[PDB]
Amino acid sequence: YRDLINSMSDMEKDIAQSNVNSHIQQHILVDLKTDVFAQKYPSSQINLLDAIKLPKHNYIVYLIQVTKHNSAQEPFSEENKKKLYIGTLKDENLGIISKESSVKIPALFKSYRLSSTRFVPNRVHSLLRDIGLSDSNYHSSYIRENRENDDFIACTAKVSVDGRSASLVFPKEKQ
Amino acid sequence: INDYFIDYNPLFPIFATRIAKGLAIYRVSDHARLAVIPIRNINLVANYDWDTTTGKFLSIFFKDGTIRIHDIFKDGRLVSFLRIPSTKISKGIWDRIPLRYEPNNRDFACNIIDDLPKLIRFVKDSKRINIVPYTQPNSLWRGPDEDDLDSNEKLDVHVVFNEGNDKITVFFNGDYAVFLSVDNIENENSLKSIIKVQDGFYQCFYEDGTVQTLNLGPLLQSKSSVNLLNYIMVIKELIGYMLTHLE
Amino acid sequence: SVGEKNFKRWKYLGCEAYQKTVQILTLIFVPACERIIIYVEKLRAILQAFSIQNKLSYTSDLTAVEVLLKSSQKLLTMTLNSIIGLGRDETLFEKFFIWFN
Amino acid sequence: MKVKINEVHSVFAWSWHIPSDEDVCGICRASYNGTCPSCKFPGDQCPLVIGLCHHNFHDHCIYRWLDTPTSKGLCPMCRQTFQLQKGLAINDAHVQKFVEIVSRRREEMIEEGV
Amino acid sequence: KFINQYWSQFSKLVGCPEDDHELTTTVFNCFESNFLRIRTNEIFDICVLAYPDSKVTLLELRKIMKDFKDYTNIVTTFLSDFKKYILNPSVTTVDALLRYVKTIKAFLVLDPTGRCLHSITTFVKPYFQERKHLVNVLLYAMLDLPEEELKEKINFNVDMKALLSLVDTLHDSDIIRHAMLYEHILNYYIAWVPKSSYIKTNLFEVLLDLFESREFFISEFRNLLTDRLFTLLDEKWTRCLKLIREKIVKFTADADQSNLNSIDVMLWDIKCSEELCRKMHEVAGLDPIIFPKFISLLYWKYNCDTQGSNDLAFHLPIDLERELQKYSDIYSQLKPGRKLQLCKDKGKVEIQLAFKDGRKLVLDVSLEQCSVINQFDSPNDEPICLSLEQLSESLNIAPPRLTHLLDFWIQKGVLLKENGTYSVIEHSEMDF
Ligand SMILES: [Zn+2]
Ligand SMILES: [Zn+2]
Ligand SMILES: [Zn+2]
Repeated sequence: YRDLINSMSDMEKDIAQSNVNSHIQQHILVDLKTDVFAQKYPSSQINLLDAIKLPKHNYIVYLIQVTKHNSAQEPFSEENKKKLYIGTLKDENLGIISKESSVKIPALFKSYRLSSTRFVPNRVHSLLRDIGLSDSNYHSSYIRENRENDDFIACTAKVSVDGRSASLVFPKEKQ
Repeated sequence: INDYFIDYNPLFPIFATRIAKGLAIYRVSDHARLAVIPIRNINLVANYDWDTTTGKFLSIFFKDGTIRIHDIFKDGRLVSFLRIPSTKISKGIWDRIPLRYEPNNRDFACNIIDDLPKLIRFVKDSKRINIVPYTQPNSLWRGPDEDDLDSNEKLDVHVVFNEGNDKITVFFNGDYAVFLSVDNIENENSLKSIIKVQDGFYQCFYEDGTVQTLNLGPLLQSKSSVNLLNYIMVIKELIGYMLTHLE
Repeated sequence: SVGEKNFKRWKYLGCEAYQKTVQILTLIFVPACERIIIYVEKLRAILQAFSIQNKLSYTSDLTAVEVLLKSSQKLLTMTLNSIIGLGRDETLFEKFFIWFN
Repeated sequence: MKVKINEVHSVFAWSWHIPSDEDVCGICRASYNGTCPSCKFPGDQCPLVIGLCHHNFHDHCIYRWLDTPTSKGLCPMCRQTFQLQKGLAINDAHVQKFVEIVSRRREEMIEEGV
Repeated sequence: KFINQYWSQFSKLVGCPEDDHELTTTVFNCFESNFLRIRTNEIFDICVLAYPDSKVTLLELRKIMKDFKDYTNIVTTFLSDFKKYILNPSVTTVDALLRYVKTIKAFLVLDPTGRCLHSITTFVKPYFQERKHLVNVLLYAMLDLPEEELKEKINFNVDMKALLSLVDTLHDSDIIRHAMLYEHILNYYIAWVPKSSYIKTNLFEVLLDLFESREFFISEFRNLLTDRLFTLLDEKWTRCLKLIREKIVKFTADADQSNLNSIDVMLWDIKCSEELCRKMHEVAGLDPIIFPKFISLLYWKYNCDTQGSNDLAFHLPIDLERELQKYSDIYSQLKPGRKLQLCKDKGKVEIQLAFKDGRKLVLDVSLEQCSVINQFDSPNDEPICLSLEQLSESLNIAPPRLTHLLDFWIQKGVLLKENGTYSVIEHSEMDF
């Protein structure tokens, strides 16, 4: 009995691997990797940071780092600036909708890794009110854990996409 | 609570926060602890994903290749343990796809498994040998929820991405695994984020700006193809189900 | 060695060794054996259909399913042989201990 | 600084002074400071009485017991003829009541030929 | 509105006369069927949020439902929505019970019988036993206790607006002789007017249905009531106990009467204390400023007899102690066979503190706080500075407990702690 059942189990895994995987893989299409930002920015090296979908909305909000490609004829220009352009793409065909506006970073916030920024949905503003309403060791002015711990930036970037906005948080990883 | 982390549950006003002893859960309204998930090293956790369809469960991904899921409403109790054969995990997403098989006259594919009575199990306690109704090892976290009125069977898809090589692994129902080989292995670009549009349609976003789309639409639009996936899953379990009672 | 204490244990161990053995063969193996063969036949039909519906050039061989089908048929026939045999074992078991008592 | 006391609301707890897990009624098994099953309020509504035998009972418990034909006027715990202890302020209000019941039962026993 | 907007056009389309009565009646029946369907879908928000503003609609809905299938569909849809949303442990328990009782009163108005109430109750109670703090807060809601007592021993915030709202809902109470016999025998008997009950219209009984036994309920009522009498009875709780007594007696287990008896005794204890004190003041010319309460120790569950720590033998001021001893002696004379023990830890004294600057402060303080402050009473107007060790020896109070008592007077601005010695603040350099 033990031999016969194990005889079926090893043969059963063969059916799944040899045949079922063959059929399932066929009904599954993988789109080739494509560049969409090239049309809008063909002379810049593109660095991508984060992108999420707004619920009940068919638009893709993305955060990109745009660094213009410096040709071999312009020597050592100080325009090697990392620009955190924010745009929108329709979810299906990834089509650009609104003209990107470069967010001006204040000089005090230049000492943070912009690449580590992640998207945080679902009413981040609620915690801001509750932090001051709870007698915790957390102070809001910047949300700071006491006077002796790491400081993390909560960039409530008001990207007005058709009247709605998302929320961002800038983690601290000092360079 | 100050932290650059925390992901809010889309369906319920709860968040998942990270503290030293483990993953912690607090209510937004009361700031009161609800559950604690014991985790050893944060660096091992590739990412954590919430349940989009229900929000009752929570998914945790390990870099070694292990997936562990804990129910939030059960005070952080572990409910299921998953393993994927020899896979390096970079970032995983959990998606639940609800099937809608409306009755159609052109579909004469009647079912007889429902008419046949459901099986049982033999489990022996200290006092005596007892008989209990049969439940699939993974049915506890997949059973039709009491709180879910729309009890339509829910497809469970775990999507896995491998680091350093950009290999895509899709995992169905907790047992069956399917491997898909990507052609674009020339560049080792780290995947930045994974975004879900609807059920079975996913976009992957790498560091270089390239966009990769994974679509399960053809699979979900074919009634027989999903049945093939379901059938191969039932056969493997019952053979082991028999082997359990044989020993 | 045997005595009264082990004799009752011998009958109790022996009786459960057979009457519980017959239950698990009929209430588990028989319904399960039917269900595996049921699913494999539906398993065979589906792959055959897309071999025709798709008309895809590459085909997946069905020799793997038939082996499971014949093997599954073998187990169910083999299960029933044991169940009848354990029935005879029960008859032999009782007649021995009634005299051994 | 001068402290003037305007009003004092003090709380006192009263207990039975018994001339010495055994402050229970031998009949109803309720605490002396509690009520027997037939009374609602402790104290005057359920007073305690002490016998010459130094056996303690609820007024109602021992009266009812003594009123049964089977008691023969004897203490239920020790079987001596139940008479209230003299000189205890607690018994003064009940002496007449208990003399009448014991005398009545003694006369009935003489009539019943036992 | 639909008729005036479309019925003429529809009649022209069909060609039937405009005054077709049966078609209009069928249209009206379909409208009411659609209204029932929409309300069944939306009943959760109707009962949870829109109540009691939508209560009128409920009365309209009650006129329409007629079949058992309607009630079953209604209750199952409501239970699914209530269970989907409210039974979440992530929801605060106070708001959960508030919305729950709102649905109870809403459904009671909709269904006078209350059978649907039993079904929802039977389905939902295990979720109530799942939550731990429900019992404490609900009885405290039952007795309308002040938030200060709530905040003393409960470690999670409770919404005061929710508390007042549930209190308002709880107190809501909207839920010639021989010739008349011939006429009323004829008018009343010939005029044809064409699991237990557990469906009482009282919401407080439904709240009581949580407990497997009302024994714990009445015991805690006793405990809180004993605390109040010790704090001083408010008229508001007399209504509460009246409701408690009224329902229990109607039902009538052995322990239930045990905790049903002395609530009357405690009332009798205070009533006799009010009566005995007047008699005591008449006979012995006792000081009319002392109002003693004579309590039955067994029934007030005051554990005088924790036999383990020698920590409450504090000395009362000699003048007050002598007067209180006079009361004990007279009591033994009036009630022979009884001994009186002073609960030195229980009781309140109203004291007036007069300072050199003319400030008079009147406070209600415990007997312990009065003993501490009395140590600083200077008959000769000399500044009394006492160290912690001197006060502990004089008052026989342990130093940790004395610090808490001294902190009370520091918070009230009476005492100042300088370099380990406590002195009276005689001259406040700040506008009171
Ligand atoms: Zn009595
Ligand atoms: Zn005696
Ligand atoms: Zn008694």
